[PDB]
Amino acid sequence: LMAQVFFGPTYYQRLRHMVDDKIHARARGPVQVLTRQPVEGRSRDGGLR
Amino acid sequence: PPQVRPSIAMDETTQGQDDLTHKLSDILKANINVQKLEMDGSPQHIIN
RNA sequence: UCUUUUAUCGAGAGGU
Repeated sequence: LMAQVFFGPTYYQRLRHMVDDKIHARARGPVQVLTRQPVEGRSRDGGLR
Repeated sequence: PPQVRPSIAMDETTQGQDDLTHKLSDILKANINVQKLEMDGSPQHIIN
């Protein structure tokens, strides 16, 4: 390469935000009772606002 | 109609009532109370 | 030939 690269070991740490805990989608799940609209939640096949 | 006042089921074997049910019930209690006093014994300052 | 259930109110800790 026509350019040199700064190189060395650094101390990295890994957080608690994972894509496997955020992906979500819905087709036709449950509804509420008061307004018969989609519900609020992710662990309940909820809908987005 | 109770489509507006739904009753939740709590621990499946317990169920409370939405506020408007208890409030209508209290208004009706106060109605049956207001009847009697001005139909017989009336100390005036118990009616108003 | 299907279908198939997730309380409620409130409080807090968080992510852009």
